[PDB]
Amino acid sequence: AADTLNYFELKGLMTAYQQRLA
Amino acid sequence: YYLNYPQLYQYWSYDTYRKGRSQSHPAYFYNITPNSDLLHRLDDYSFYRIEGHIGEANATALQRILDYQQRYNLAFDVITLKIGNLQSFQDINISGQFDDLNADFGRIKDTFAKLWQRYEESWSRNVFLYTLKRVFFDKTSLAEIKSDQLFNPIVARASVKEAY
Amino acid sequence: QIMELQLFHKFAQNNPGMEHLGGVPKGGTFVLVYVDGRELVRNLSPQELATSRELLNREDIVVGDFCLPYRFSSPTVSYVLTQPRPI
Repeated sequence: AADTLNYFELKGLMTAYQQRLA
Repeated sequence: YYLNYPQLYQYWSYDTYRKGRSQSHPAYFYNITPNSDLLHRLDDYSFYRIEGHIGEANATALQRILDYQQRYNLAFDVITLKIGNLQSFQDINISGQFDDLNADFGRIKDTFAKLWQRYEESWSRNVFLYTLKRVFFDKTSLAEIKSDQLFNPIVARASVKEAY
Repeated sequence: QIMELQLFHKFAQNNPGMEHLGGVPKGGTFVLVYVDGRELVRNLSPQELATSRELLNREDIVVGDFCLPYRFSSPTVSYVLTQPRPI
């Protein structure tokens, strides 16, 4: 649960990266 | 197409008159109308004349022109603009998504959540903090906040001299 | 800063050269120009009459054309959404 800030940040960033690559 | 074509389709060009191909000169006449000469090779033409869009609603004109481009494989771009002043955009709601800010909205959002679980006692009694928690910082994406929710309407109305 | 570039007299200062030729050159750009209904019909079931008179002066009517000799478009997924407001 200490990694949740990284969780949301990485979710958003990886989603954007995924869309551009797709 | 604003010329009286049935009377001028003869008498436009002379050598076409000599050869006798005056009925086949490119023009408008003689939901949408399918042109034919767009099927054969187009080497000695450079310009597209577009006709029939004046007086219609904006979105339907865009849709029809884009589909017409797609049906015959033509090459051009399309944009639309408005005449007026900025404060006329009161008949629509404005929102938007920018990738450049996504990684921020998460970074902030979770942060607030953490602060919720450490000052919960006093914060759950302040009405301002509860409203700010349930209007913002509780939505999945920043795209769901409209432009009107970011500023006070009364000061903005006080910004125009007409309100006095 | 995005909504302010939808106006004719402010778009014209970043992309000068717009002219009316009744169409578009091969590879160019076609610019439509529209206005709100309030500025055209200045002065012309009563509730249905009122709502029709109101919504038919919020419409966007296409009034004019222009052309430009270049196309400006090239995979970002940022966008802006505009939603008609109910009456």
